[PDB]
Amino acid sequence: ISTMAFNLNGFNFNHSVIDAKGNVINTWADIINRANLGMEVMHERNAHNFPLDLA
Amino acid sequence: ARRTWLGDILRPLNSEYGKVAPGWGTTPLMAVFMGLFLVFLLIILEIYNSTLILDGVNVSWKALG
Amino acid sequence: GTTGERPFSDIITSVRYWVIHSITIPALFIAGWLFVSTGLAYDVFGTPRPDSYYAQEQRSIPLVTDRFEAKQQVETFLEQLK
Amino acid sequence: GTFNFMIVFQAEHNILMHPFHQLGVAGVFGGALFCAMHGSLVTSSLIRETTETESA
Amino acid sequence: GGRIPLWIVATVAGMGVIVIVGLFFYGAYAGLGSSL
Amino acid sequence: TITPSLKGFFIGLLSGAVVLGLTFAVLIAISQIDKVQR
Amino acid sequence: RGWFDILDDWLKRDRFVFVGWSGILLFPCAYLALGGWLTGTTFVTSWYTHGLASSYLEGCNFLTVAVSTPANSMGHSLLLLWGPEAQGDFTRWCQLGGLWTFIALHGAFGLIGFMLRQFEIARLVGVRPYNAIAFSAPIAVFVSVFLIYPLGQSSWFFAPSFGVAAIFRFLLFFQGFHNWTLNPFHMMGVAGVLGGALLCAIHGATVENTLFQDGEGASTFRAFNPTQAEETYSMVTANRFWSQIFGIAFSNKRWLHFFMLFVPVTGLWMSAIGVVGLALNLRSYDFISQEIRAAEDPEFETFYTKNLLLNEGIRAWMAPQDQPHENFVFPEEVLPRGNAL
Amino acid sequence: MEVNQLGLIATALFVLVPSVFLIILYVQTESQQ
Amino acid sequence: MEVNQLGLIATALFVLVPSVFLIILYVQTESQ
Amino acid sequence: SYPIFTVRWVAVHTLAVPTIFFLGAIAAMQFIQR
Amino acid sequence: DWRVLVVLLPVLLAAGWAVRNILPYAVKQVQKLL
Amino acid sequence: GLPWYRVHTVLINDPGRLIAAHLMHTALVAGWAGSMALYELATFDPSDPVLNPMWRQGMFVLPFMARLGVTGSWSGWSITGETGIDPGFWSFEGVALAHIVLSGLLFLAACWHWVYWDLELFRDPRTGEPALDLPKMFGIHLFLAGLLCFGFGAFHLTGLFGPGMWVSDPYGLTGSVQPVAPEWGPDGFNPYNPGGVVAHHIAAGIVGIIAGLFHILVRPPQRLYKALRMGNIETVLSSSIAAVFFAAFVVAGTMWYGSATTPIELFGPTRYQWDSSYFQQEINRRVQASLASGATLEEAWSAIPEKLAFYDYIGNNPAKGGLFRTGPMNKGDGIAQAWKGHAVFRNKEGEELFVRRMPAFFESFPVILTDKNGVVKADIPFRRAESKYSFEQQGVTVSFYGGELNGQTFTDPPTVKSYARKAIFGEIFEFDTETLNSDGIFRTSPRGWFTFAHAVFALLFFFGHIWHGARTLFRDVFSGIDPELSPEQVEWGFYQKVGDVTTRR
Amino acid sequence: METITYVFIFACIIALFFFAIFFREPPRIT
Amino acid sequence: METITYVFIFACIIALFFFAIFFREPPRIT
Amino acid sequence: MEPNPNRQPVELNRTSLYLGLLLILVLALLFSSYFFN
Ligand code: CLA
Ligand code: CLA
Ligand code: CLA
Ligand code: CLA
Ligand SMILES: C=Cc1c(C)c2cc3nc(c4c5[nH]c(cc6nc(cc1[nH]2)C(C)=C6CC)c(C)c5C(=O)[C@@H]4C(=O)OC)[C@@H](CCC(=O)OC/C=C(\C)CCC[C@H](C)CCC[C@H](C)CCCC(C)C)[C@@H]3C
Ligand SMILES: CCCCCCCCCCCCCCCC(=O)OC[C@H](COP(=O)(O)OC[C@@H](O)CO)OC(=O)CCCCCCCCCCCCCCC
Ligand SMILES: CC1=C(/C=C/C(C)=C/C=C/C(C)=C/C=C/C=C(C)/C=C/C=C(C)/C=C/C2=C(C)CCCC2(C)C)C(C)(C)CCC1
Ligand SMILES: CC1=C(/C=C/C(C)=C/C=C/C(C)=C/C=C/C=C(C)/C=C/C=C(C)/C=C/C2=C(C)CCCC2(C)C)C(C)(C)CCC1
Ligand SMILES: CCCCCCCCCCCCCCCCCC(=O)O
Ligand code: OEX
Ligand SMILES: [Cl-]
Ligand SMILES: [Cl-]
Ligand SMILES: [Fe+2]
Repeated sequence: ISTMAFNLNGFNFNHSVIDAKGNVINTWADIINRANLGMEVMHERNAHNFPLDLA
Repeated sequence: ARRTWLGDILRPLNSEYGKVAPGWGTTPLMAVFMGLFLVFLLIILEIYNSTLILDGVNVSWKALG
Repeated sequence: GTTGERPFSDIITSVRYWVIHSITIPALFIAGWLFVSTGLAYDVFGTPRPDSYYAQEQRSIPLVTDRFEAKQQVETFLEQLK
Repeated sequence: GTFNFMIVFQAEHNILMHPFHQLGVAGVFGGALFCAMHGSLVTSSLIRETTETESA
Repeated sequence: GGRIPLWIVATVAGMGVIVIVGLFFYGAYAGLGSSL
Repeated sequence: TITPSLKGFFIGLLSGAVVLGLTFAVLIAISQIDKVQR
Repeated sequence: RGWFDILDDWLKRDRFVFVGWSGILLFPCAYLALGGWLTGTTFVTSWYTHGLASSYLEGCNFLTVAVSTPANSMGHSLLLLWGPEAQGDFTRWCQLGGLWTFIALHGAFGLIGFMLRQFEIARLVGVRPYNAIAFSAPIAVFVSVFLIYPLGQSSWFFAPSFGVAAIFRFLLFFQGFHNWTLNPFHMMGVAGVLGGALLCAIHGATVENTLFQDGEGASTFRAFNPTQAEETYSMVTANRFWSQIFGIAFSNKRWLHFFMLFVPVTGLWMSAIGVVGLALNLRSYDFISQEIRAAEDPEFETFYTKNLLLNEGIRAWMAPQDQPHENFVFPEEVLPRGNAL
Repeated sequence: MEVNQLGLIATALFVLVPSVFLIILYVQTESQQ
Repeated sequence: MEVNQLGLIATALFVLVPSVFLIILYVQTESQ
Repeated sequence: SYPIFTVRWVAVHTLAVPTIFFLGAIAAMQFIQR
Repeated sequence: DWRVLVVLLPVLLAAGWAVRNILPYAVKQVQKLL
Repeated sequence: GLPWYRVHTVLINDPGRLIAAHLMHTALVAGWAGSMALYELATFDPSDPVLNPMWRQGMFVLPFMARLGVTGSWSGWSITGETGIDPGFWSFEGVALAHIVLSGLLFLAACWHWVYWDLELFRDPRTGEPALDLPKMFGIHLFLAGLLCFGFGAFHLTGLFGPGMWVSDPYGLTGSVQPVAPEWGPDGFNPYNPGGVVAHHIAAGIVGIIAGLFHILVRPPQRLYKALRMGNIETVLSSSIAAVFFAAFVVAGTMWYGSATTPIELFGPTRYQWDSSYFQQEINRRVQASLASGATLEEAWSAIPEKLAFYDYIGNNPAKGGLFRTGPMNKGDGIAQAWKGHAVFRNKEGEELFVRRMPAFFESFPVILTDKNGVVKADIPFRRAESKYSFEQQGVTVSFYGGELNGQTFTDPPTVKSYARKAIFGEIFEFDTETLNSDGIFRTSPRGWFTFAHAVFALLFFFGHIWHGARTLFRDVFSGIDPELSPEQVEWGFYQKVGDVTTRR
Repeated sequence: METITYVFIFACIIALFFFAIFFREPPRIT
Repeated sequence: METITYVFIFACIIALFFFAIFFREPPRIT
Repeated sequence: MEPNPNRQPVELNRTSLYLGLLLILVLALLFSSYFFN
């Protein structure tokens, strides 16, 4: 918690697997990411005016 | 202890406490029926599971007509 | 104290031990290696190769949607790459 | 409020994919394991000092 | 019996692990699973 | 009549019997050779 | 002096790895559960059941590999190798998710095996069977979560998949769909697991800091002998410390160690119960009185309403890719989103 | 708030019955001594 | 019948509290 | 005089043999390219 | 197919090599079993 | 003193007072059944078995009396909706009454057996000590069980001397109590075949008679007597608990998946019927069949019995409830009054659109309208600003066929949206929310509540099996291990065989 | 009524703390 | 709920009669 | 007829009273919110 305080975050394997053409091949990490997205977009739903939640 | 009419009549049915047949007795026969009962439960489970499918056995509500 | 098996620290500091295992350990390593480098692992287990998750102009998952035809469904999808 | 903090933490930091939270889970799972183990091993080897009508 | 000394067996095994796991982290950045 | 899945059932059932009997044959064998001295 | 007794003689010989009668069940099943997991995570895809890569062979790492659940369309099929789905074909068996049932079911009989082994060894060595009793909590968790829960749902597909990140997805699924953090059976489980770790640390720390000086070395570990009669640390001084520090202390070594069994075992049993409820979607999802107020009063807001907005986001943003058999198509305009994000 | 009216009595009995059971047993333990 | 909702708790406690008092007094009488 | 082939011998090799083989397969994998 | 013997050859050669280095003392052990 | 968790161990060597306590337990349980029934009779509304059946009213024992042939009240009503019946003495009320009289009688016997605990029947004639010959007792009780099991199947279920049991058609429309002929062939293991239930009880009834007779006459082998501690009554409690949690898992399962003994008119639909659109398929099958024969849309849907339509509604899905959402289903969505009719959505180009149905996992679900091929053509947008598919833009209308709103069409967008919001639940009903002050949130059916209880009790009883089994096999060290257990018996090597002192090296 | 109930229970727990600490069975040695 | 309450209290009284009569303190001559 | 030999005293020490009251009060505190709902 103390080091995620300075935004050194958990491993990101979002789109780490792609196929011979370049298609993304989802893994369980990308499914985690869909859940993380739904938390992100909803939290403090009136509080963000700009596109990145930088803190 | 108190004797009662009904007690005197049932007495023989609670009078062989501790009596055993020697050695292994019927254990091999018990084992056989255990084995048959397991396969029997296997079949029943797998029919319900639709892992075992049988002619004329439609495991659905539509087996009421 | 002991159940009469030969102690491990006696075995792995022993010369006979390493005489056998300097062969058996690399050979196994190379066997597993060849299992993959030959492509055999792919075919045994059915794992897609990087070029065979999708067909060229496809972006649908070839998802099994039937229980008892499921084996047939997979085979259908696999033909749609050949 | 606690749960709100931990859901938002996951969205902003992916804490579950962070190895220090994984060690924390191993610290807490393992602690509960070894708590039970130790309690059960000691309880298992209590020396008979009592009758079956009294708490050991 | 006790010829090959234990400290040496430990060091060589040890480096053999470091090498295998090294290769596994190298492959996180190369080839399949590298995002590239 | 004997459907394909009833066939697999017996296949599954014979395989289990084999694995189980094979297992116990070996265990009885070894136990007979390597007895405890009393 | 017949064959059964001779085999008994041999199964119960004192050797490096004890076997026992329970070993016949345990060791095959444990080794196969464990080999199935290692095999699947190294070589087997989840492409046809989940639309997911899930093996080292496909490019996954230790955190993202998994043996994933069968497709939803399999229902609760046992998925035997010789069954009507795979029809004896090993390759298709792997591709349909047969390794999941393989691991789950061999795993369950191995867990039985293991607890029978704790019973068997306890009886031979002459001790009371409490370690076996305690292990009932791990079994309750395993069966309720990996078996009872998907059996109340539509299919094995919604069971946990055997994998690190896959289990993380299961955590988040339960938040968004079941509001499981609100469930008091989870809360009692949390208290038992966190209470266990506390008790583990505080008991170790106490013993180590009320040691009797029994040797002359700065390393105090040497000054113990497992056959000494005497207690190796002062219960009297430990009791005084905690009484003065915390108000109350243990005074009975037996109660102490029983309570260390009791606390985490009971917590795990409680969490198993709540998962049995969730098998039926019998969730502690809402507080009715809160919803009635909030529906009528748009200035009313609690951490409880804020968390359901997050749940609603989780459901809509993850369901299409997490439940592919459902063909969810959510146009952009229907996704719940706050401002800007 | 529109709460389940029976929540009160459920909670009162939930507390009272098992507590009273323990108090009864404690007091008669003390009078043995 | 639109009766008083607190009537139940009032009756319930009315019985319970004094009955429990008596039962406590009685059990510790017998155990000495 | 110690025996060579024991129940211990089997437990050990029952795990070590596939492990080394699996480590070999996984090392090859680091050189697969898409 | 052919890939199966390629994979399997190092496994046989490995076990063949161990069989020949150990055989003398494996014989002895077996004899001691009564 | 005894710890509190051990007070009932004073009965272990006291067969009479053990019988007394089993009698009191049986009294309390009989007493509960009668009390519960009388409460349900006092709360049950029998006036509409179509939209307010028992299983919407939180009825729990009413379905169990009905299942075995009790269907009428002394008040003149029956659960099938027949009126002016005369059930005889074996009405719901008379069943309740009997259980209360039984409970009274069991209470008095319990007092007699408590007082006259010291009966010579319970003493062993040789030693004079209390002793129960548990192996013979098993044979006796098993022989009894088999007689009862046989008679239940041969007379009650067949209707030979009895009412039969609840049977219905596949869609739960026409249920009633009927005699059932045994199914002796392999379909008698089909859980959905009622004849199998008959055959089971006859066949297993004979096997228990034969097995009981064996267990009366044949003594247990010495090996098994010792192994299983057959002079110890706690070994019976251990095995009995195992059989009971086995039994509880089976009845939870068949309650959840459904079988011939858990019909949907007594317990409600199953979640799988929602999962597989079971009732929707039958309804569509019927409407098509009406249309092929030249009926109009209005006529094809008006022929759909309201009872079938009400099954095709998620609020009757037992997997839509919550743990602390208490009471009957009616307390939530209300008392159903009328099918409103089948809603048909179309867009401005006249294409039929289909509301995507809510799945049971989702507390909330968006409103998405698809064409026959699954292409999104309308929704209710969240963010309005870049919406493409609003009802307002696509000109979505709703038209009703059958039911209350038959022949009515609606075009104002907020009304059209209101119906599409209900259409995700399936078929649309008018509900009375005022009478019970319904809060609008889905509750589970007695099918749900029964499964939850029995699955939970089964799991808990597993620990009970483990506990009492441990206690039976380890009775000799319950109070602690031997204070003269020497370190040679736990240290490695000394004994070739673990714990066996005859194998010292 | 629910606020009163919640606070009442919490208050009983605090009173119990006081008796548990200052009116405990005193631990006595040997 | 009030019907149940009235009947409950009445039922408790009938049980008390039973115990009051059949489990009285036996009167004895000292 | 002899009086019953199997009767035993029961005990609850003061520490068990405290522990049990704490258990009940905390359980009430946890579940009461779900009973009011
Ligand atoms: C104690 C060891 C043990 C146990 C408990 C299990 C248990 C199981 N295994 Mg595993 N398995 C084991 C060892 C074990 N296995 C071993 C050693 C191997 C390697 C060979 C495997 C390989 C394996 C595979 C490959 C698969 C399983 C599967 C299964 C499941 C189905 C078993 C079944 O239906 O059997 C049916 C058979 C029996 C229950 C045996 C009953 C035999 C009775 C006693 C006698 C009946 C009479 C007999 C047939 C007479 C012969 C007649 C003949 C002359 C014609 C079950 C969870 C399947 C699975 O996991 O599905 C997902 C699966 O696909 N197992
Ligand atoms: C403060 C944080 C916290 C804490 C302490 C807990 C504590 C707990 N959670 Mg909760 N959880 C939390 C937050 C937390 N949770 C949050 C925020 C969420 C999101 C909603 C969840 C979601 C969640 C879910 C979804 C589930 C839990 C479960 C559990 C329990 C897990 C029991 C256990 O150890 O299972 C570990 C597994 C076992 C004990 C089973 C058997 C294990 C066998 C013995 C393995 C043997 C391994 C074998 C030797 C091979 C190993 C080799 C291999 C590793 C290589 C426990 C009560 C589970 C639960 O309630 O289950 C009943 C569950 O399903 N949690
Ligand atoms: C197997 C048991 C069983 C089942 C399945 C049912 C089922 C049902 N009953 Mg019935 N009932 C039963 C037993 C049962 N009943 C008994 C024994 C009684 C006498 C008390 C009644 C009295 C009764 C009445 C008076 C009413 C019902 C009603 C109902 C319906 C709604 C139930 C509801 O809201 O649940 C709500 C359930 C809960 C909120 C779950 C409680 C969870 C407990 C409190 C958790 C405890 C945890 C524990 C303390 C932790 C300790 C562990 C550890 C730390 C040591 C439903 C069909 C209602 C109805 O609709 O009837 C027409 C109704 O009004 N029942
Ligand atoms: C047929 C079922 C059955 C029977 C007859 C017994 C009988 C017994 N048990 Mg076992 N037991 C069972 C099931 C059973 N148990 C199950 C399912 C479990 C797991 C929960 C246990 C766990 C268990 C443990 C862990 C212990 C016993 C002990 C005992 C003995 C003393 C019990 C006592 O004095 O309680 C006295 C209990 C009380 C005064 C209060 C208990 C009230 C509880 C907390 C909650 C309320 C229960 C509720 C009112 C009604 C039941 C609801 C529902 C089941 C119908 C006694 C021989 C004890 C023993 O071995 O002594 C040597 C012991 O330590 N039992
Ligand atoms: C994740 C948490 C967790 C793990 C990993 C774990 C692990 C273990 N606990 C054991 C014991 C215990 N656990 C106990 C209390 C607890 N255990 C807990 C939590 C856990 N316990 C908790 C919280 C408690 C407190 C109540 C006790 C009291 C004991 C023991 O006595 C026992 C022990 O000896 O500890 C030293 C061991 C049993 C060995 C065994 O059965 O071998 C045989 C192996 C078998 C049968 C294989 C099972 C396979 C499983 C069920 C399915 C497949 C799993 C895959 C292979 C791996 C999946 C990995 C992905 C999901 C990421 C094992 C080390
Ligand atoms: C600076 C001051 C420090 C602040 C002091 C605060 C007091 C907190 C301590 C608890 C007092 C009550 C102990 C109860 C009962 C008590 O008196 O038991 C005392 C008991 C004494 O054990 P002995 O070993 O003496 O007993 C052995 C035999 O008597 C067995 O019968 O100790 C334990 O069992 C401790 C383990 C339970 C410890 C439980 C602590 C949990 C506290 C958390 C509760 C929080 C809920 C709050 C929600 C609102
Ligand atoms: C499934 C199946 C089966 C079985 C199989 C098996 C049983 C297998 C096994 C397998 C195996 C058995 C595997 C193994 C593997 C292993 C591995 C893969 C390992 C690895 C490891 C590692 C990597 C580690 C490392 C490290 C680190 C990282 C850090 C710490 C330290 C160390 C060094 C340890 C059969 C045939 C019956 C048939 C059916 C199917
Ligand atoms: C004496 C007599 C009589 C009378 C009788 C009576 C009047 C009866 C009553 C009885 C009754 C009327 C009974 C009832 C009872 C009930 C019960 C027994 C209940 C129980 C309960 C419980 C057990 C519960 C639990 C729970 C809860 C509370 C919560 C939730 C969960 C549970 C479920 C766990 C007559 C006239 C016949 C004649 C002569 C003799
Ligand atoms: C109780 C122990 C049970 C042991 C189970 C081991 C089963 C052994 C695996 C045998 C699998 C062979 C199936 C492949 C052939 C099936 C062909 C077919 O379906 O007709
Ligand atoms: O505040 Mn609480 O939460 Ca950390 O990011 Mn930015 O900010 Mn707010 O949003 Mn996401
Ligand atoms: Cl928020
Ligand atoms: Cl901003
Ligand atoms: Fe300790």
